[PDB]
Amino acid sequence: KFVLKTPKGTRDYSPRQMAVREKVFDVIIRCFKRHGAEVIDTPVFELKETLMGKYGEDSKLIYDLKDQGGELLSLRYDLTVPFARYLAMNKLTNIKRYHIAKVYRRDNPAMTRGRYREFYQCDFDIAGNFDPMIPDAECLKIMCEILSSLQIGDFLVKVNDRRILDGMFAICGVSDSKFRTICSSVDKLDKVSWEEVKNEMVGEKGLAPEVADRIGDYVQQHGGVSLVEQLLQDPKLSQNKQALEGLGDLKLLFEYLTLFGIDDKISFDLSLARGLDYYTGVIYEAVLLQTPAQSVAAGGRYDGLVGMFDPKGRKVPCVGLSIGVERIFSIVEQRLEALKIRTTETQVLVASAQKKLLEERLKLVSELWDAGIKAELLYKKNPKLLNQLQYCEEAGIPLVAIIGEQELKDGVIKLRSVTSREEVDVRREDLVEEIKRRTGQ
Amino acid sequence: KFVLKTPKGTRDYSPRQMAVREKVFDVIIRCFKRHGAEVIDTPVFELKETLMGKYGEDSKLIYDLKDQGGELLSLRYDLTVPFARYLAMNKLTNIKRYHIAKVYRRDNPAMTRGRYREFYQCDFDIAGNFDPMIPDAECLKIMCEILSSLQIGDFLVKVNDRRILDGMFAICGVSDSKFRTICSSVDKLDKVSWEEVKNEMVGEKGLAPEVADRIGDYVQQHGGVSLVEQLLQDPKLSQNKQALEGLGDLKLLFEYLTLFGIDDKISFDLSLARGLDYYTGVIYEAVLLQTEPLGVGSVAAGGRYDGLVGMFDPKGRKVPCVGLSIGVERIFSIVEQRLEALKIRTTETQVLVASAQKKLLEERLKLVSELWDAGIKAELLYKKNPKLLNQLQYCEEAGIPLVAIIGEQELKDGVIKLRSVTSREEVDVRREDLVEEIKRRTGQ
Ligand SMILES: N[C@@H](Cc1c[nH]c[nH+]1)C(=O)O
Ligand SMILES: N[C@@H](Cc1c[nH]c[nH+]1)C(=O)O
Repeated sequence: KFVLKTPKGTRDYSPRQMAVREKVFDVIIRCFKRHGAEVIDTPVFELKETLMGKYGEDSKLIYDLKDQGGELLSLRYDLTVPFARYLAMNKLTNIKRYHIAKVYRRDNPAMTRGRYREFYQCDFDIAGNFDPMIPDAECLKIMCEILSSLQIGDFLVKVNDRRILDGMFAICGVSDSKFRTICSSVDKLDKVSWEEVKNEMVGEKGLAPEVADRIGDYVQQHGGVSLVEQLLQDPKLSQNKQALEGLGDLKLLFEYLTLFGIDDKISFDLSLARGLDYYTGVIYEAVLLQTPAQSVAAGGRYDGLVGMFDPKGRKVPCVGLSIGVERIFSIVEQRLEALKIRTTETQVLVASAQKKLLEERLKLVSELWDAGIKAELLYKKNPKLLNQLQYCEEAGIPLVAIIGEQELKDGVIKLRSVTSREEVDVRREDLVEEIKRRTGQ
Repeated sequence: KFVLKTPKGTRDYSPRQMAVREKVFDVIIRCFKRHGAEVIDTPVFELKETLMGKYGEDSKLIYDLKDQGGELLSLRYDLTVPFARYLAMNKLTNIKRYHIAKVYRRDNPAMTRGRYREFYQCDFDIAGNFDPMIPDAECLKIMCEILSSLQIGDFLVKVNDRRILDGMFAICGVSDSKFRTICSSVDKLDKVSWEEVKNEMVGEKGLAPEVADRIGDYVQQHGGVSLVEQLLQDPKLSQNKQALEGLGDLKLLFEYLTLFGIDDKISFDLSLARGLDYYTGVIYEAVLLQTEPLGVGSVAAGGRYDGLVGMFDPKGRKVPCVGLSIGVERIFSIVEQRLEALKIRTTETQVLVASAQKKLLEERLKLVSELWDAGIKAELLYKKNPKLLNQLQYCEEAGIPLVAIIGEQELKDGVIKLRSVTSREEVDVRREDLVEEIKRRTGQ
């Protein structure tokens, strides 16, 4: 019952999958850099106490390391808490960073295909005291740039504010003590019925039926900027100062989103409440829409988190986003299967048909390596030429440099195109340039 | 008091440290690709049983995950054992891959500076049944290409074979019982004197003086190919078949190393024995030399390990493998110290959209978004009415070369004042031309 296997909910990345990974990360990183972000990295684990008391009910899904006599450690559940720890530890107030790394969650979803316990997040976060809603709006612009550039079909970004959500709960009659647990039930509305949620709130979490009904009247609503204006003219909700400020900030957000040319991509949705306790202002999730045949990014503002870490409680406003690339890898692979990607970049194979020429091949391949050319040879004393061409056909190697007794005497090499099969004599001094000229370089 | 802290022996990477990291990895990866390697990645943990019984006495330094009801898991101690597992699980016999990732070891060294429990390894490994010593020789070529290209001073690569080493103890009269404990004492010769080791073998590990002396006659020796020929003509050692084969393979190795133009960088050193149990043929460590040069400590290592995939395969089928790993943690310090000797940026922003007047935030957001859409790397200060002086100071510190200044009159006229942060010269530029003009000034 030892079996060769990766741990439950984790996968290797094959060369083919790594090719796709690099392509997706390249689009994402090009965008993060375009917005002037620094990059950092943190250890894979933190102290156990670092991650406790931050996430909410999801804290039950953290991987702990064994108590081996030393410190109690835990694998990072996301990149944001480590970011807040980095800020506080270094006493920083202002930084704009991106971070691309794996995170660790003991999930148990119904779909067990793919990497559901160890998966990459691509984060971008702006920390600092700035004027209202500008960095918030930029985060939404970054999401839309990226999702558009990846070309993974049409998408929509749902938006809300935790102040609106919690103020709406107050008007409906939810006590302040239940804001987190009721907000948690509303987060399930993307997977379950309203009836199933309503029953959870009444039967299990102890709400009254009447107030759950009232929550439904708001939660079902979604639209654009006109909905914000509507709710500002709402008689009941306008009397809540908390909600009033959140709505006022979303009004400002939509002004900036329009100037960024992405107001058409945003849905103000009152059912959106994120899964994590630390959000204080805006929150958002992007979802892919279906074209006829048949969440991919998320984030928000979290102004309290660095304060929990600072010795003297000093706060540092932060807003950010994270892109879930695991779904995207499947989609991008399916696009390429629809249109043969290589997993090496070898430009040439040094080869020979005759015997007793391994030494000369090693000389030549090394010469090429020293000139920066991507070169290989078969690890054989006297390989057959047919096998050498087959190795190239399968790898996608475009050229073969063939050595023979006579060619060494003459100071040339036979250069054959793997795809056309045409062969040309090339002077050994010219070989490097000729290879570069043929392979894009 | 709650303590803000990274776990013992681990560090963050600052933006500045990441810039250095990218520079080093870029040299390394350019070389791995040049040799036609595929790339893979594996999870950070394996099953606990995957890593047990492979490394030797070092197995006592593995990080285990908590038993939380499910499987027993462990953080990877290196990249080679996961590689062997990848091969066996997928039933592969032939693959040439590189892998750059962090590894996890509960070390306790005297020096506590830096990342000593979580650190990167850059591995390259060739698996397959091939003709003798060709892939082995290529691994050594890769080490020398890389260490030269990083420009971290002069270096030397020590080389040996486990068959030579184990055959040599036998002729000196060490019982098969003690091969592991005596091999462990000889591994200390890169840090301590021969006398101190000899005293450890005699007094503490119970060896006879006469046989420890005999071990010294071999172990103290190091040189190039002539030493290999010397030992082949050795009357005692030539009678050991195991050692004879290892010497024969090193003879062949030096022939190929010469053709690769790196025979001058290799020292056949009999005092070299690596720390891991799984090596079967050649083994090697690279060490930086000081400015005979002495020897500062090791920066790359590897060898041939023909038994490891066999331990994983259900039916015991072996897959010969040879490889190397580059320890980049020492290299980061050296490369940083080189740059301190000669101001590296941590962003690539080409331009800051700016204004000196008030009521122009809207127009700045329009412009910066225009630029983003044209692929230009652009920023603005998150301020309604920022001061121009502060905007120029933000650029000076960040290394941003250009500032695009908007004013009421400039919008009317359809132009932008473009100012160079480093020269301080300002030119009017038509708004249509702005993207091209920025590109033309900041490369391409
Ligand atoms: N860390 C959050 C996303 C986020 C990034 N920045 C702010 N929020 C998550 O894991 O879903
Ligand atoms: N895994 C070895 C190095 C190695 C790579 N390939 C063969 N050996 C180490 O960490 O020391």
